Formats: sequence, C-alpha cells, structure tokens
Amino acid sequence: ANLRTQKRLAASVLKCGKRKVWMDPNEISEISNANSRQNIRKLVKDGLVIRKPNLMHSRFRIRK
Amino acid sequence: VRYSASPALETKCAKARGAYLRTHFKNSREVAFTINGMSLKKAFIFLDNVKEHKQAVPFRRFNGGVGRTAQGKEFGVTQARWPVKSVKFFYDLLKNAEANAEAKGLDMDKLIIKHVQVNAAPKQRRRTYRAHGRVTAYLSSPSHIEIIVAEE
Amino acid sequence: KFEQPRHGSLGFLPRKRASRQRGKVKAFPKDDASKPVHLTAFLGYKAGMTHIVRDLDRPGSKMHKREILEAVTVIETPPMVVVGVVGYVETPRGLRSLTTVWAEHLSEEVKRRFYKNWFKSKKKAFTKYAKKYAESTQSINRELERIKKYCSVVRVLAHTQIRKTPLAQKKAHLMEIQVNGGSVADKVEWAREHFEKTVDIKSTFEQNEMIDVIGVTRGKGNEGTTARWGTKRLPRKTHRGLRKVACIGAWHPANVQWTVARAGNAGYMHRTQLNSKIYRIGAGDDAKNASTDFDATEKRITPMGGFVRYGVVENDFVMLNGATPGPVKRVLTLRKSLLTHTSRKALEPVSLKWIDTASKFGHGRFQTPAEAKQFLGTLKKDVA
Amino acid sequence: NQVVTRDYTIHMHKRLYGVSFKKRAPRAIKEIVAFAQKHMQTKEVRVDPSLNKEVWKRGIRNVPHRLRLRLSRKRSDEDDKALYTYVQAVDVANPKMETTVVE
RNA sequence: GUAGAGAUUCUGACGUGCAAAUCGAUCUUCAAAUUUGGGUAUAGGGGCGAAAGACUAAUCGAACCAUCUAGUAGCUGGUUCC
RNA sequence: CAGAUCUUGGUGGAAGUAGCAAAUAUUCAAAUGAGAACUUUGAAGACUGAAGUGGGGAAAGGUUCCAUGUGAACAGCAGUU
Repeated sequence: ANLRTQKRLAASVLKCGKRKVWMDPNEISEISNANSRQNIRKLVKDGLVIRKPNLMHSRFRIRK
Repeated sequence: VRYSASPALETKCAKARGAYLRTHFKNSREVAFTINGMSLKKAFIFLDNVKEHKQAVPFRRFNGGVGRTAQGKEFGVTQARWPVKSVKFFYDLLKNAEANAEAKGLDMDKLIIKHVQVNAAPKQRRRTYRAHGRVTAYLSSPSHIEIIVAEE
Repeated sequence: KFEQPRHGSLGFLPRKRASRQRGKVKAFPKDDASKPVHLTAFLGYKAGMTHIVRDLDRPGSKMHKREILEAVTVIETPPMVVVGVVGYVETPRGLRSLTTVWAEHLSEEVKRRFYKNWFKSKKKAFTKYAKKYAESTQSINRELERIKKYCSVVRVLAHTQIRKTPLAQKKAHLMEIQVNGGSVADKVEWAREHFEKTVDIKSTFEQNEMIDVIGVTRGKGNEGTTARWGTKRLPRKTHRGLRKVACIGAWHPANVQWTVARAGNAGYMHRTQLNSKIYRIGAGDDAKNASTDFDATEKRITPMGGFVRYGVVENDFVMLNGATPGPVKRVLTLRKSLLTHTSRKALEPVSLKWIDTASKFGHGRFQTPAEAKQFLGTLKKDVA
Repeated sequence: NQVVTRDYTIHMHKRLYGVSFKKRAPRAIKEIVAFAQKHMQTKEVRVDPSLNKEVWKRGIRNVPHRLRLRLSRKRSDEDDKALYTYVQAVDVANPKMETTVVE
C-alpha cells in the first residue's frame, strides 16, 4: 500500500514535520483507509499514528 | 504470418514468435545461435544456467569489445556473456512453444529446437545531448524472434 | 645529443610471462669421463632470507681478518627421489630422446604430476607399466641396454618430496637431471641402482661451491615504462600523463621499433643467476643447524615464529649467499657451475660466526625462546 | 536434524581488512550472508534488523572485529522442501568463543 | 576579510564537456566612481561607448527580417544512351 | 546519371564500441505486486547545518495542485512509482 497522502495529512494534523510522523507497521491496512483528515484524527486518537519526540539535544556539557 | 522456414513436418512441430520485443537484436542473435539444434529440456537447463551465471552464451559475430571468460571454453571460444533480458525473452517463447506442442499432442521427449531465428525490428528513436549544443540519435534495436520445435 | 646508455637490456626479450614455473636448465655442465658418476642439478624451495656474520679471509683487503655481515637465502632441499632414466642420442638435428625407463613403483606425490584432478581420477597412471615390470623383467633390461648401446647424454628423472615440506601443494615437481661421469654404461647402471632411491643435497653439492640458481621471478603484473624499463619521469606540466616515453619513434621508418620501451608485463620471468656460493649445507636431523663454532647455542635454522609465509624448515637446507630469483616458497633449481672458478673470492673457504634466528615478522630482538624467557622474566600469563 | 540452531563467531576484521570506508558496513552484511550460506547450505538468508543495528552501531566505517551470530535453519511458509537461515546477534562479554549448539 | 560583485595564475579539469565559455583551487574588490530589480529614453552609417572598433537578443570594422534577386563573376565544381 | 564538399529520404562499418565516474551513503525487515536496488511502512546509519537540500513571495510558466486508476511512449538503468 501507499501511505504518502496519509503521512502528509498526519503531519498537518499533528502540526509537525513528516520526519516526526510515526505509523504502526502492523496496521497498514487500517491506516490506508483514512483518506480524510477526520479519519487521520481518529487514527491519532486510536494511537495508530503518533508524533515522535524531538531528537536529543542536551546542554549539560555546555553548562559545565 | 509466415515463418522463415519449415525444416520439419507440419504435423509434428510447434511454432512460436514474438514481434517488436524490446531486447537487443545482437544479444538475441547470439542466444538464438547458441540454443539452435538443442533439445528443449537441455535448452531450458542451459538458459537457467546462463541466468544463474553457471554457463555463458558465446559471442561469435557481435563480439567487438566483449570480455573474456572461462565459461566459453565448452564452445571453443573466449568471448561470452550472460544476456539475462534475451534469455528471459527466449525462455518465454520456448515455454509458449512447449504449450503449443502440448496442445498439438506431440511427444514431449524428442522435442528438438529445429529453427530459431532473430530479425531486426524497426528502431525506436530517442535523443541524447552532446557538447556545443548538439543533438544526436539514441536509437534502440528491438528484435523479432521465431522458434520452431520438432521431433527427432 | 647528450648521449646516455639505453634503458634496459635487449637480451631479456620478450618481457612476457614465462611459459613455465619450475625453471628449466638450459645447459648442463660439460660431461667428463674421468670424474665419478654424479648429478648436475637439484631442486629446492625458497624458505626465506636471513643474515650472517663471518670473518673475511682475504689478504690485501681493508676488512681482512675482520667480521663482515652478509645476507643469505635459505632453500629447503629434502632428498629427491629418482624414478626414471632418459637417454639422448646425438643427431645432426640436436639431442633426441630415444626411450624412457621408469621405476616399478611410483609414489603418490610424483603420480599427482600427471593429473589436474588426481582425487577425481581413477589413479591409473603406471598400472600397466608396473605390470610389464613384474611380468617377466626383460623389456626393462632391453630398454636399458638400448640406452647403453646408443645415446651420449643420460638424464635421470627425479622428483621432490614436497610431502615433508610445509607447502600446501601436494603435487611434486619432476625434473630431468643430467648424469655426468665416466661412460654411458656406468651412467645407466647408476640410474638403475638408484631407482626408487633418495639422493641427498650434500651428495650433489658441497660447502664453498659456486652454483647457479634458476627460477621464475616474482610476478609484477602490467607496469608502465617508468618502472618496467627505468625511464625518466616527464615534467609535472606534462599533459595526459608523465609516466611514459615522450618519443616512441621517428618518421621513416613509419613503424614503432622493437628497441623502444613500452608498457607491459614486468614480472614472472625465467632467470638464472650465476656464482652463488654455498655458505652452509645443513641437515634436518640435528639440533644445531644454525649453530657455529663461535655460537654454541643449540638452535635450528628458523626465525622466531617460523619463516614468514613459509613455515618451519625441518629438512636439509642450503645457505646460498645473496638473493635468488622468485618469491618465498617457490621451487628453485640449483645447477653446477658451467665455468671454472679460480679467484680468491670463489676459492675462499667460509666459516660462519653467527646466524640470525630472530623473528622476521617484525623488529625481532631475541634469537631463541630461552633468550626471550631470560630477558623478559615472568609475565602475567606466564606465571598464571 | 535439518532445523538446527548454532552460535558462531565471525572474524569480521580479516574480511574487512581492505574495504573502502564507505562500503565496510554493507560489505559486512554481505559477508555475514555468505557466512551463513556457507555454513548452513541455504540460499535464503534473512538478517535480523537487530543484527543490522549491531553491525551499523559504530557507523559505516567501524564494524566490530568479531560478532557473535546465531544461525538458525528453519522451514519457510512456502513449500516445506525449502530451508532458510535466520541470522541474529548474541550479546556476550567476550566474543572470542567457539561454535556451540543452541537447544 | 564573510555575503555580494569580478576573473590573475594553475596556461589545472573538461575540451563529440554538465556547459556553443562550465567546474576546482588560487586570486581582485567588498560602504562607494558600489551592486542590483522594475519602469522609461536613445535604432543601424544610427544608437551607445571611463575608448576594446567594444556593445547593440550566441549575429558587429556597420544588427536582424523581406524584397530588388534566379544580382554579376574573364573564377571553381558538375554537365545523364550506343 | 556514378560523381557536382549535388537535393530529399532511407540505411550501414565504426559497435554492443566511447560511454551512462562532480554534488560524502547507504543497510535490514515487512507490505503490495507476476516481477522490488529505486513504490510504501518501521528500524538503523548519514547529509543539507538557519547567507539550508527549511518556510514564503516578485518576474516567468499555466493546471505542473489534489484524489482515484494505467504502466504503451518519456523519466539515457528500472519501475508496482
């Protein structure tokens, strides 16, 4: 299946970049039926699509 | 359609052909020359070995710049290659001839490749760009392939 | 103008790969019927190189009666096995082999020479010949008498015992060795009694003898004229390269001459280096192979950790001075000198004072494991 | 009999001794596949993504000299006459271990 | 000295190229006689020119387009069966 | 018509040859599919490093935007894109 449209919609709904969008690889069939922003929000509520956290950038060495 | 030759019995032979096949004419000719006169089972084994790089197709006529290998020793030559695209096209046509023989009810143990021939199909033209704003041909060389298999 | 000698020698042409690997004798020493029957060639394997220190006995020299250091090459020479005899008649078209007589039994090592896949073969190489040998024993005598009656050159067929050599190759090297001595009849008789028998290195060669080393040089592959012929590098500004010859020919003749340096093969060539002096013929059944009268330490001729890429020499060996053609573990041919030696250097007896047995796998500083033990004391893994 | 699991130690250093820096990790993957093919006589080799992470742990130029692999020959979901090798990584203190069998 | 604007050398790469002028290193200038967008004016024996006969749509010691024009050529090539 | 560096068109040897090498770099598993090195997902390793390979505009282009399908031609390799 192709999920390029779903990834674009998920990034817009989550207000993050496409690099932070995570989809469950075990729910490809269910994710592919979204086709809509309301369905994308339903996927986010169900936890199938989440926003990955920011990459680690600590200032411990800088402060020391 | 008319085939180039009938070097067999019409009641005990099978035919197959492919027109405007997007494969190199020179490579197809070398494969056709190599597989000519061999049994259908041994032709399938040889084509599989070429695909798996166990045996090589010798290049006799169109051999300019072709590299050398040890797998051409069995053919008495030094220049041989492994054209996978040509082998796949010949493999499909041989399978079609096998199906035609099965439909005609021929004995599928004595099937000898009697007549295999490759001809040059009309060329498809593309464009390549050279230095100083020059445009040059980028033609392809598709081939017509016909195969006749009979009984010994 | 600005004359200079030409680059390279035209005598070593063509600079192609040698058609052989063993290294053949192009000319055996002139036969003499007064000296007793003896061999004129031998085969060995290059085990490696080392260096020695010895007193220089040379009156008038600056370093007379003073120690000098010299590099030597070690060649493992286990005894060879004679399995055949070949007779050559002198025809107006050269030497022609008349017949070849083989021994009744041939070992697996020599039998492997006649096969490319000995294991897959049916091992039928001299079965009928052995049957003829055992049937009634008249054909062998008839052929031997034919070699005695006719023929002027007698050569025995002898093969190396590569089995007792650490080389992974199991196929043995077979070679014709000319037999010099008195009369063809004695040559054939000597071959007959030496059938299925071993000939040692010290029976063929002796200490302080000048011999020749024949072998194929180390392969170098294709190489440009700069390193193949030692030509001058072109200036840095040279467009399209600078490791070539600027002028490969002139107009009229409108052809490239054979004397112009060209890129091509630069190694794996047949050569024979002359005047190699035997410094030591050591045996494989004594623990003092590398021990001298000035160094009474019981050590054998093997560097610490073994010879690099060769192994351990447990057989007889030779200590030819200088370098020899070919890489390590290659089979080399030793030939009796064709010339007569009367110079001080050639006739000077050699008495070694010290033979280096330190590791050649690095900057070795210990000659023996005992010396390493004493210097280093106890280590962590040594004590426990 | 056919379904056997064994733990191996692969000396990656001697296989990557002359590889270009931009190809050492991909060549290590290929050497692992060839290693499994030679040992288990199976054309099909499947590499655990965790093992791929372990190979690529120190970048593309620095692959560990020795790796502890677990070669398990299994039957596929296809016709039961085809066998494949599944390769995994084993976490051990010192990888200088001999080949062992896993029950 | 960065951005920007240029192009000294390697007479480097390329030189049927990525490119009918480019690529790399190096180099010149970098707060003014600076660089530049858009609008507008100057048109071919004319314009414009810190001046090289330079630029004026890859065309410049007189642009391009069509016609006179199938211009003329003591010059070159060709000029068809027995 | 045998020529005119003739005109138009077609087709050769060179030739399966030169070549498809700037811009650091890809790997594992799964899904789809007849077919996966190029599609999608997950994981890992990297790059642009805010005078960006980010987000927008002016000129210019004109539907290239989006969804659903196709893989005949193009994407100088491939193609399910």
